[PDB]
Parts: sequence; C-alpha cells; structure tokens
Amino acid sequence: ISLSQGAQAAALLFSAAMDQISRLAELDIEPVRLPESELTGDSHSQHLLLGMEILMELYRQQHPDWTAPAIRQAFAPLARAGLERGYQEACQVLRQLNVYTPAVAGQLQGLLLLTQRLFEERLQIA
Amino acid sequence: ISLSQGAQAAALLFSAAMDQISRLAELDIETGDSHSQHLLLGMEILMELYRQQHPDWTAPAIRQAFAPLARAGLERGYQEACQVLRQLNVYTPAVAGQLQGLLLLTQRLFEERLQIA
Repeated sequence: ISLSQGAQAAALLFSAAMDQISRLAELDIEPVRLPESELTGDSHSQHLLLGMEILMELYRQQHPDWTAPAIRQAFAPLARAGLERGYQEACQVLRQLNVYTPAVAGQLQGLLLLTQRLFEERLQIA
Repeated sequence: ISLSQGAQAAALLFSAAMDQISRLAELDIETGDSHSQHLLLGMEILMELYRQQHPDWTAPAIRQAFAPLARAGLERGYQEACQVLRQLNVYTPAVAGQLQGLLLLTQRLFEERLQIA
C-alpha cells in the first residue's frame, strides 16, 4: 500500500522544480509583505507564499471582468481551503510513511499556522 | 538531521497545497498519471506567467526561450529530490527507479506539449 513512497518522491520533485524554474525564469516575485509585519517567516513559509502569489496572480488574469476587491474576496477562501486540505494530505502521507513523529507533526503544524497568518496579512494589502 | 525531514514535510505541504488550490480556483487548460499531470500543470502555469512577463515576444519566441529553463529546472529538481531521499536513508532501488521514471515521462510530455498549440 506504499503509493505513499511514490507520493513523497513526486512532492520533492514538484517542490524543488517549481523553485528552480520559478527562479530561472525570473518569475521569482519579491515577497509581498505588510510594511509593519510583526511576523518573521522562514524559507519554507516564503516558498509557500510565493506559491500562493502565482496562483492568485493567474486567478486574476483569468477573471478580467472582475474588480480587484472581488478578486481578493473570491480567492481568499479558496486559498485557505486549499492550504488546510494540502496540509491534511501532507499529514496523511507522513502517518502512512510512519515518519509522523511528534517533532515533525509540530513543525509542520507551526508552518501551516505561520503561512495562514502571513497570507491573511498579504490579503490586507490595498 | 531534523533539517532534512523538515525540508521534506515542507515539500509535501507545498506540493499538495499547490495541487489543491489550483483545482479549487479552476486554473486550467480544458497519456500520463497524476504525478506527471501535477508537474505539467506546474510548468504550464509558470510558462503562462513568463509569457505575461514578455507581452512583446511572439509565441514561438517564448517556447524557444522557456523550454531549456524548464529542462534545466526539472533536472536540478530531480537532483535535489535525490539528495533528500538519500539524506533520509529512504532511497530504495524501487524509489529511485520510480523517481527517474517520473522525471523522464514529465520531461517527454512537456516536449510534446511545446509542439502542440
């Protein structure tokens, strides 16, 4: 039942490549932040946010008729939903890989929470 | 080290979340398996964006340009993915072959895409 070790492989490739390419194509968008953010991210969260940026950006392009606010309004819950689900899937794989230690569970959780809040902040940028 | 398995759990969350969000937001263009599809949809998005960063260039002009960057991109990705899989002592003959499988396939499929449309 170890399609689980297939999933992990593919994820590693996905994440590394999306990085490498995004960098090489100079798509590397400067991380968008609240000028007075009290929060400090790490590279993991930063990767994640840059990811969500692209998704939003393309969502925007795909909805020309829609206003800027409506666009943020609509995209916000899908992004939250996507991330919480993403997380749930990432956890399942790890439980299944029998590597879901209390340490790793806590680190991954912290990362979700960090990312959610950072995105909440990003969405406030008018 | 804890360091590596972090980079792992992060990669999981990244991949999955990008998967989820792209589906939920209906970002799409209307043979393969999910892992390649995922990667493809990955690259198509990036290219699509890269397109928009050069409104002035022609369509072939951007395919010409983006292709090598996608190729170089995957290879690097693949190396880095082998790194962690080794660091974690979890790089089975089976796993390695599976991964190399996914590299080549994706790789080809993207080439077939460039010839199309």
